[PDB]
Amino acid sequence: VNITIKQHTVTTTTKG
Repeated sequence: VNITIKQHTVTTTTKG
C-alpha cells in the first residue's frame, strides 16, 4: 500500500 504512506507524507509535506 502506498496510500497511507502518501497520506502520512502530507503531514510533513503539507501537499494541499
